[PDB]
Amino acid sequence: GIVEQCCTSICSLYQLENYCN
Amino acid sequence: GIVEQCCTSICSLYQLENYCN
Amino acid sequence: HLYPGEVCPGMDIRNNLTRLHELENCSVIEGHLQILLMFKTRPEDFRDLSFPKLIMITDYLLLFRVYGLESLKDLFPNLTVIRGSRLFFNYALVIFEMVHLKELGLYNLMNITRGSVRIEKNNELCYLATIDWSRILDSVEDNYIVLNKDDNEECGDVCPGTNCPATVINGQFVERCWTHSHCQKVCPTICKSHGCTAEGLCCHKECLGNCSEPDDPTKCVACRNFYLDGQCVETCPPPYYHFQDWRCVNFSFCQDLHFKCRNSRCHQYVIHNNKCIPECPSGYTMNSSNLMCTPCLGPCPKVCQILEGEKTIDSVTSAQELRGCTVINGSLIINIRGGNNLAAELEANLGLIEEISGFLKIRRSYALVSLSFFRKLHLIRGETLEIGNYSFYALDNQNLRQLWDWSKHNLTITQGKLFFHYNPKLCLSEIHKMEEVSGTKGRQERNDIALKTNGDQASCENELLKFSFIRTSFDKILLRWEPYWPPDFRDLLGFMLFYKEAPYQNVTEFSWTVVDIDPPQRSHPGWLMRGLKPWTQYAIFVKTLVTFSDERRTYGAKSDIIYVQTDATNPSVPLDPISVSNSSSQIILKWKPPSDPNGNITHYLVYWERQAEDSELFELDYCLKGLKLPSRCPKTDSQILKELEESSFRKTFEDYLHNVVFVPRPHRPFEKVVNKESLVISGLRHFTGYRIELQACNQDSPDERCSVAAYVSARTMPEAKADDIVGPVTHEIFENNVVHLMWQEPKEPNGLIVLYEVSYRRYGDEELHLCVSRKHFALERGCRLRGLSPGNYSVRVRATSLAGNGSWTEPTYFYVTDY
Amino acid sequence: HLYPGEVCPGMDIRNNLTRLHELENCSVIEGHLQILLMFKTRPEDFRDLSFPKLIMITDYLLLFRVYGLESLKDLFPNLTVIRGSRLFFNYALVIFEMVHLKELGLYNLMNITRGSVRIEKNNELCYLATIDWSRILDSVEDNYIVLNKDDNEECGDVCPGTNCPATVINGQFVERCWTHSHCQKVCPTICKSHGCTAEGLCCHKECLGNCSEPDDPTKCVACRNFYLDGQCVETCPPPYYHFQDWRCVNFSFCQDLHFKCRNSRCHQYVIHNNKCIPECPSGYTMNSSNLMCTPCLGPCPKVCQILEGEKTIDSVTSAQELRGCTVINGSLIINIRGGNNLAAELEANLGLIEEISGFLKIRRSYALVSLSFFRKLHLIRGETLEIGNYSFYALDNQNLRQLWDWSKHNLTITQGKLFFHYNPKLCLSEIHKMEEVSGTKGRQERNDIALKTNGDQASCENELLKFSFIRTSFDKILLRWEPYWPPDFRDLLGFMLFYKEAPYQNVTEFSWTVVDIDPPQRSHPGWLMRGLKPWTQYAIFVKTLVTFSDERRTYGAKSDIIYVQTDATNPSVPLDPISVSNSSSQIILKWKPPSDPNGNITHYLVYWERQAEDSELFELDYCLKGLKLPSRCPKTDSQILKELEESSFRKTFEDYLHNVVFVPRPHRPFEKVVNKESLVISGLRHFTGYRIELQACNQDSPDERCSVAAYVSARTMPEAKADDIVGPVTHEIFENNVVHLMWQEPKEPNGLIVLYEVSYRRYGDEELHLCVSRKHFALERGCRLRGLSPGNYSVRVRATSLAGNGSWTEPTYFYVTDY
Amino acid sequence: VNQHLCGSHLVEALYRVCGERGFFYTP
Amino acid sequence: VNQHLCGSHLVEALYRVCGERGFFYTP
Repeated sequence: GIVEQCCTSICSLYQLENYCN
Repeated sequence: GIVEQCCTSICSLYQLENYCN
Repeated sequence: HLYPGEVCPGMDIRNNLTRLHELENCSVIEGHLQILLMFKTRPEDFRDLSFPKLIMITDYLLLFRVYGLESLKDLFPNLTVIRGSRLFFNYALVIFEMVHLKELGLYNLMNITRGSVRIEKNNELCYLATIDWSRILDSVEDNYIVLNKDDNEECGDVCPGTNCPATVINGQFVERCWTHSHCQKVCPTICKSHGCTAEGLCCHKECLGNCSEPDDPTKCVACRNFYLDGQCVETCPPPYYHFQDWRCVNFSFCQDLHFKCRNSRCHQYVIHNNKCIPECPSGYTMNSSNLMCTPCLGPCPKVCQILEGEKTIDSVTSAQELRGCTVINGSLIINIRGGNNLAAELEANLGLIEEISGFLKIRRSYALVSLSFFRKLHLIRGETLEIGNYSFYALDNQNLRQLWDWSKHNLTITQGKLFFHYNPKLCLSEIHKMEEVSGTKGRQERNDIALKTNGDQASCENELLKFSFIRTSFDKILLRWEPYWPPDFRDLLGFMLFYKEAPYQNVTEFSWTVVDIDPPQRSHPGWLMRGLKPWTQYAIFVKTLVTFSDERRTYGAKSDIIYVQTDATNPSVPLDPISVSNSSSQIILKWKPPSDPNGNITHYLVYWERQAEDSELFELDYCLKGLKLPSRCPKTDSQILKELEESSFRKTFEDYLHNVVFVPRPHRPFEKVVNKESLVISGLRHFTGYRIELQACNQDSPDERCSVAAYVSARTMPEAKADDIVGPVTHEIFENNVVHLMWQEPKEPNGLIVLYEVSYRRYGDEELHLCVSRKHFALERGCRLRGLSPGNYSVRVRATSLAGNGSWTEPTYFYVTDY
Repeated sequence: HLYPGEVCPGMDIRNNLTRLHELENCSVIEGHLQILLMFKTRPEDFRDLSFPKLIMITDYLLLFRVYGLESLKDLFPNLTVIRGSRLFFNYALVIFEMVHLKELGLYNLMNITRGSVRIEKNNELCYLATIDWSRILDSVEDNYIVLNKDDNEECGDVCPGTNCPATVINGQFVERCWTHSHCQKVCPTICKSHGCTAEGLCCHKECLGNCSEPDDPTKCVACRNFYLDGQCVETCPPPYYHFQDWRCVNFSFCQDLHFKCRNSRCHQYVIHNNKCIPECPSGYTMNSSNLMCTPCLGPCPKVCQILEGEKTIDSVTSAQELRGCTVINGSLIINIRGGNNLAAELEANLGLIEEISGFLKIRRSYALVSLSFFRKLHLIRGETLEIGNYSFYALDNQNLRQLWDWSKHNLTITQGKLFFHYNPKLCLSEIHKMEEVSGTKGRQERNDIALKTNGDQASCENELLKFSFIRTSFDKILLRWEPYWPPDFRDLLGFMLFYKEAPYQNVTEFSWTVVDIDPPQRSHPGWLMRGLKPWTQYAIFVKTLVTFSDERRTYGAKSDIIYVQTDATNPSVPLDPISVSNSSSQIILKWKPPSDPNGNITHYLVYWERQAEDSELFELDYCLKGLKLPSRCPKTDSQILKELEESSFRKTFEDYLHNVVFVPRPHRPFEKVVNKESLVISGLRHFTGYRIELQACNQDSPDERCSVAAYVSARTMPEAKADDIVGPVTHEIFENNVVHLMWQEPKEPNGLIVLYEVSYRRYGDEELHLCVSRKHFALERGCRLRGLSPGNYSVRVRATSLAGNGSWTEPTYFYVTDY
Repeated sequence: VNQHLCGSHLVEALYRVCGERGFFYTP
Repeated sequence: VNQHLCGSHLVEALYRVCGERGFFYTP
């Protein structure tokens, strides 16, 4: 899930494009 | 020890003679 | 009438209104509708768009961060029914972070068949307290509506009152309106769920929400059970099969869907039990030519391959994905962070499963109370185990009380160890029963099943204490119970006795005043209570206090709760006894029942006695100057550990001593009131003060048992002409012009007479006044005069009493000698 | 003098007095004496037996169930010293279950060198409160004396008072006597430990307990340090070696003992450091010819083979068996069920060990606070592990706070896992530091080190909160602190604010009023207090409230405790203000300091004012009848879980929504009083009322801040002769025998004058009295008389005031005309 | 900027990183 | 009689079973 990547782990700018067109 | 035999476990009449002359 | 247009299976709208235009030509949504993630929008963007064709949505409606949308009354002005076939986290209507929204405006929604509504984080939303969810939702308590303007602020609500019906919600009535201009439509109670017309007439039996003409299947806007050719039918007649639990279709439609799914990427539809369902249940397999699943001649279960072998169950929709499963090729993690009991829906969706390939884990289920919803769960293979080689991992279940009913239920655990921790309302007896029944007795090691965390908040001592002698008194209760002794009698620290008043019978176990008792010596232990409130029922039960032991089961001893009522006694003095005199012979009394009845007040006592007139007044010359006659708590946490430690230290020293020493060689008028708080006294003399002795007394025939009385004094109203002097005034004149005036006194005056006034005036002269007091009246029998000038005089007589000034008498004429 | 007779190493007596007789010929016991298990005995059996030779016992004295023994004054009438070289469960004198015993009677015991005394379960024992253990034991708090007649009952104690010295024990003095006829001997404080003679003179320096002649080593009954040839010496001179820490012996004795032990079944004695000891320490080995242990040219440790490989340490004597050990070939279980800290003795006996072959286990050590007594413990091999493969098993340590000082201490654990549970005052930081330092980081699995049980009663949030703005006012305090946010900001539940008045500085951490604060929104959080008590110093610190997390180390945040004092204000009205009129012109005032000083009372204010006499009395004719002139709480346990569950449910729903939505595509007179509670007022008019306005006022030069005054009425005493009429009485007689009497009024009477009395009497006739009031006096300028009979008359005049009746004047003579 | 994003903050983080192209949803 | 003997009860039990011969203590 996205939360298990961002809220628990740390999210970089690169993989946030996977949730956008 | 004697207490570990009688208070915790169960002592029969036979082995209490080990504590008497 | 009924639904026109296409069926438009559920769709998703994001980031713009461009893809929203496809909802125009359809009236029913056969799926889920989501409008969400809308930032580049303005309020004027929505007024030009409206969808009045929409009628009923099968799954749910979700709105999440749709900027610029203020009210839904234009978007969906004909939505009436939300079936809730598939939910969104046990919610049939979700409104989340709907910024720039003021009111719902869904003024045609009538019934939500299944699910609940959650509305949250809308700082501009109002009209939430003005809607009655009970008329729509079967279970209104399942709603979660918080964080809005209605609780953080006090935004005004204006329901048109001049017509919005008012309905009580908790204890008061208030108008129900969707918007400032739309009252909430309410149907008569006779129209339970079939809806009502404009003037309020029940529609057809199979109607739902609203209807055009009552008692007509073809004039309803939402078929309650099934839809077919503009008509609601209780069931689909042949050759039509039930489809999606809302409409009837023929074989051709289901065949086309099945073929298309086979010939493409799925829900490969089949037919079973007169219904076109996606997958037919266990023990059946679809044939080649026809779509009906014939039963199989063998035990073929319906497997459900869990991805990643570990599925987390946290909501109704998450559990629904396992509907109809029998063999689960994975592991289940049951984790409902809720607060409301979902046992019914879990038993409906789950409970048809037989085996679990992996492990079972129940963690932090705050709402769960019993794991009985696994109706047919028998085998847990445990091929894949939780870290630490565990096959049943129960942890932090706040309200879990019962695992199963071992009188009937069977279970089998092949591999893996048990685990239990922080189940405060689950007792060790259930865990050990599960160990014995499953067959995993010799598999768990120490600390696998915690002892200090399981059942610590449950009273399950599984050992009975019986009260042997209970006695009741005025305000004390004497208790006695059979002695109890653990195998090591020094482990007993005594008993805890808990008592609390019980106005009603059903009282919970485990206020609750705590008193300690020293253990008996080695004559039952017993205990005597102090200072109870009379005529009150109490709950008594004794809980033992024993030293914890790690090696074995902790220990157990407690008594079942008993109920005892202390006796009645004399009541208290009546409060606020007030006397009012309304007539010259009548006095009314008012009082209230005593604040401490101490039983049942059977009657009241009122006593009368007169106060004698002050003889001091009778012996005063009031004609002198100065004649102004009166006108009438717990226990410290450290301390308990302290005595525990002291007792354990004593036991340890005794054990060490015994080890070292021994070596193993090889009267007044009154009356009785009957249930009246007021009374009238009859036959009283004017201006006669009465001391009212009032008793509240709760026992008449078996001797009076009642306390002292209340003292209050009242004086009657004055008479009419009591002070008026009766009898003609007689005058006497002597040889030397000495005048003596005699008159008859008012034998029955208002209390007493203090003085008399005589006013004599010559014709044309000035009036002269004179006072005659009590002693003067007694001595002179009236008035005596000396040295009168010649002429014709008029004499007036009046009397003075405690009432005040009396009326004058008729003047009398006399003439004195001139010589 | 010194010790005669043999040495009689300690023995045991059981079941009869037959073997007790062997104590007759010896004075010193070089061992332990136990008299126990004596049932077939009678009180008359002991009166015929006495042992006055005994002087001192090296190890201890134990009495256990010796029937028929009532007092020890005959058995041991000369015992004076208990060295306590070897104890009996950290006790140097044990008296247990001594039935049929009334008093100790050990009236010659002076000093117990090492150990403590435990007396228990003697239902007939008295004189226990009449003994001062402080004069004997260095640590009197280590005693355990319970379950006797002195607490379960009230047996009388009769110490001879006509001589038993009285000493304070807690706050009161009471006589100290061993028996009804033996006062407890007390030495002067100058004689700290050497004892005193009969008349109270300090003995020799090498003396202890008692002496025959002061300042003489050879005239003492107990050598303090060492004994040799009837002489007490600081140390044994050559060629004598110290033996048993109490006497000096030559080489021959030690050699004989060593040879006998070798040539028999043991304490194979050796010599080292000028002492004959049983076994010489690590790194030394005894030679063949001589007995001295030469140091070895290699690392040879002193191993101590533990039987069964698992030794339980629970007392000083059990720990003493490991004295001098360096390598322990077994496992240690440290289990002190005590209540008193035994750290000193544990560090003395233990702490010399280096390696442990097996495991270390510390269980239920209620008194332990730190494991620092293992001074030189470095390696734990863990060849034999606790069940479950554990090498360090710490469990249920009630007061354990620190394991070691990791800034200096080094440790090594080879094999085995860790374990920690229920150490409420031990924090996870210490455990993790131990994991890192030892090198066992990647060895423990989940639940090996519990999180909800360790440190739950310790404030070790290890994160600082700093107050940014604190402001103080009259009765409220404004607080502000920097905002805090965990990585998941929704976890923040708010803050707990704890406040309590602190009269002194040192206040503990973790009464303590609890107030909750809502978390901030996303402007520091802050909070405003309500209704403080003025002029008081308070303790303030903020503790965070955040959701528990299982996956990792939880979270942490708290503020260091601060101290703030609210300001001062106006004080309260003075309490109990009273006035007494001691003199005719003096009034004394008495009052109490205000109950709420609200600061420091710097001074007091007293105000004076005279009240004019009632003019109503001045306008009354008091000669009329009727002349009676006046003569002058917490938070529900379920509720907190309720809001925790609600917040967690909200977070879970948010997470589920985000998971589902996003998809990863690939003026008046007065004065000032200075610290006086009483006052005397002078210069007051006699018999005149005065109203006193009294103020307690705590600020003089920087404006007065002080409240309303107390109002009282005080009237001065009257002058004795104020009512006495001064001035001669003047009489006037007219032509018609009309008499007018003139006199001068008392211009300054006690308040005022209401009326005058004139008494005129003819010589031989009756006295006639007359009253003249104020108006009559003013109108007639005295007394006027009409129609007097002829003769000689005497006229007496007096006055009436508010104080009472004035004195008469001197009678005056006058006579009237006879015509 | 690398920091923990949860709930609302994650929402505006997604809105800043993208929104010119629109959020992805599988067909 | 077979029952758990602790504290004093152990003492009276030992005095009842024996005491005509005396308790044993190793030399």
